[PDB]
Amino acid sequence: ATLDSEFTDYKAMFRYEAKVFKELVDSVSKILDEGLFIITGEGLRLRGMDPARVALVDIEIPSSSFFDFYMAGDVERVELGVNMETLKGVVARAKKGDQLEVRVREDKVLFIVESVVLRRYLLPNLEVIVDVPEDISLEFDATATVIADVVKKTLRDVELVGDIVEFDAGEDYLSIRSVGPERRRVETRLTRESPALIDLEVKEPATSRYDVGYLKRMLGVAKIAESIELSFSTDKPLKMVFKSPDGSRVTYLLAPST
Repeated sequence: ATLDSEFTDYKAMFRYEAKVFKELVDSVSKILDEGLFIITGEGLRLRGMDPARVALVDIEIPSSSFFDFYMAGDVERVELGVNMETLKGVVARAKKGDQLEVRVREDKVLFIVESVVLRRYLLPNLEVIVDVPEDISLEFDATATVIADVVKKTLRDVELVGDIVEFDAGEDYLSIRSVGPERRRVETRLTRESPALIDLEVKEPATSRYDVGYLKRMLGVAKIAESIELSFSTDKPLKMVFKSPDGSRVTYLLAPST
């Protein structure tokens, strides 16, 4: 027994901003149908690949980013398996200042959303298969921090004229461009004089192509961060990291079009 008198069969609980959680959920739903969240003393983590193994999403909310957070004493790790379409339903109404509370046991997951009304949901805790790529030294030849709205608008424009986007980094610039025969070719060239280019480090030149449809879906989460940290190498995966001011983090990995 604990000094808590409410919800004493649950193994973990947290409280968080429902609107930010809705944005984190949506970011995952672009990649995964079902996700396995893990709750530990460090906070909340999810990582998984889509079925084609072409894209990955990784969510981290440090325990210090939560309004409240605790785990039962006999437990180091608590899994939360959930379908992302169902979870969007739970937090669909969310506005600024609405709080979400989540309590987790092995067989069930309680969600309480404080919105216009108090919404309560009780979900089964799903068994979810996690697939992740092999853990190796991923080397990135090129890294750039860019204002996220500029990347999103670039991808919008590229998609007008083709379905592949090329990232071209030289020593002192980053070019994002459409390819293929439709005209005019769209090109956003950033240099260290561009306000949009916060930082650029290029170890070696890198040129890679990616599915713009997929990247566009990924940039849906741009409204959680002012800037995006991009990393890539020639004919290797692009990594994109969105760092929220509250400390939560969304990372994506996207395999190249070859």
